[PDB]
Amino acid sequence: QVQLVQSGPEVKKPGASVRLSCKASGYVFTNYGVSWVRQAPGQGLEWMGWSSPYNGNTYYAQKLKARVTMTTDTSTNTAYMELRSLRSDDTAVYYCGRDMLGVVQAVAGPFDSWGQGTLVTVSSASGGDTPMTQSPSSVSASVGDRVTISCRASQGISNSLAWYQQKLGKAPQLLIYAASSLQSGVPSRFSGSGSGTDFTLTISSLQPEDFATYYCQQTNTFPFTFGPGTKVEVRR
Amino acid sequence: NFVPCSICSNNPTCWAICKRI
Repeated sequence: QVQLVQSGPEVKKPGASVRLSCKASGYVFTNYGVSWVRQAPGQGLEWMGWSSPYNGNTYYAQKLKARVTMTTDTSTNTAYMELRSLRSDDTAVYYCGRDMLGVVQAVAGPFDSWGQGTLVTVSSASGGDTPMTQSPSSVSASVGDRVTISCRASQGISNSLAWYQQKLGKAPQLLIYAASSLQSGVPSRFSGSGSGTDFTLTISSLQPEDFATYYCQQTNTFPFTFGPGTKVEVRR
Repeated sequence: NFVPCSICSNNPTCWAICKRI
C-alpha cells in the first residue's frame, strides 16, 4: 500500500529557509513523479513543481522558481523541497504527492497519493498560464440530492482535467482523471464529463461523507493549475 | 539523438524524457 510520510511542522521567521522531506513506501519510487502543492490557511491549492526520481529532472512554477529546489534520494526513497527567502504569504500546509502512472516514466500528472502535509508557519512581522474557474463556489445540499459542479479552463486543455475531494483537515483525494475516468476505489456516484474548456463533476445521490470541498486541476501544460474550489455544505 | 531539456517549454512529457545539459 502506497504511503507518503512528510516531516514535522516548521516555524520560521521571514527571510529564513525551510527544507521539507517526504518518505515514500509501498511502490517502486523511480517509476512515478514526486511533486509539491501548498495550501494557505482557508485558501485553495497551488502547484509548486515536479521532480523525477528517475532522472533528476525538475520543473518549478515560475512564481517560485528562484527560491525553490526539489531533489530526490533514490537510496532512501525520500523527496526533498527547500523553499528559501521566506515571506509571510508562504505560510501554508505543504503537500508532497505521487504523480500517477503515465505514458512515460515518472511524468507529472494528477496525484493518486498524498502525504499528510507539513504546516510551515512564517512568523508575523506586522498587525498560472491556464487559469481555472469553478461554479458555484459554494452550494448547499441534502443527502440524496444530485450535486453538479462546473469547471472552466481559460484555454483548451483537451481532456487533461482531474477532480479532487478535500475533507476538513485532510489532504485531497483524487476522484476523476482524464475528465471522465473514475479513480480506483471511488464510488460510482461520482462522474466527470467534458472536454476542451467546460467540465462537470456530478454526484448522483449525495451521501453524508460527500460534504467537502471539490477542486478541479488541469494537467495539460505546466504549470499545473487548480480551480479555486467548490464547497458542498449541509443545508441550513 | 536525444531530446534536450532546453527546448521542453511547458510540456510535461518532454520534461519527463529529456536530457539535461
